[PDB]
Amino acid sequence: SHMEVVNKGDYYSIQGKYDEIIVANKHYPLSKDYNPGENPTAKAELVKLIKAMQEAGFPISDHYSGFRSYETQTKLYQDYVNQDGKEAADRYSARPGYSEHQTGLAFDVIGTDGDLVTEEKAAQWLLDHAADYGFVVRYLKGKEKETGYMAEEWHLRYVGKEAKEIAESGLSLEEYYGFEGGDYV
Amino acid sequence: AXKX
Ligand SMILES: [Mg+2]
Ligand SMILES: [Zn+2]
Ligand SMILES: [Zn+2]
Ligand SMILES: [Zn+2]
Repeated sequence: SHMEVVNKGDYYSIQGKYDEIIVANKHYPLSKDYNPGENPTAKAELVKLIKAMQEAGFPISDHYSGFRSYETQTKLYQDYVNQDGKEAADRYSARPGYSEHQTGLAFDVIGTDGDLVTEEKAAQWLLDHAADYGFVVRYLKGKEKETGYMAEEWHLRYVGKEAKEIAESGLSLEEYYGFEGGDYV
Repeated sequence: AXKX
């Protein structure tokens, strides 16, 4: 079953159960020019999700950290490095050409905040119902050695129909699909 | 922290 990854040029991808699954992480970088914008299918699903969360009573904004280009990433990374250094920045912020946001398939929900109890309720809601809309929480709790990054409640990755199966496993995409993760080089 |  373990399928090896296929280079499409600008990006690597692996053939999922129903769809082609683009792979972007510290081990699998994207090209510099790759500037797709946001995915219109994923975009339409996130919008539905946000309304479900808002109508559920959670303070969730109408805007989100969706697509980020290489260029945007270059300026975003170095600022976080300035803030905490390089060893601490690398734990939650990808280098230019390694960010899932560059694919157009990854979006960070914004909460506006901040009751804490309300945040964690919202974070659990995602875990329980993000698959319904083809999304998965990418950077799960206690999976930093596999994914490369520490846990992040708000970063969703559109995978589509297989989101439910992936969530039920409790695995990272690296573990589930069996492609490499970890650190750089 | 925490964006990857
Ligand atoms: Mg941009
Ligand atoms: Zn392999
Ligand atoms: Zn290219
Ligand atoms: Zn993110």
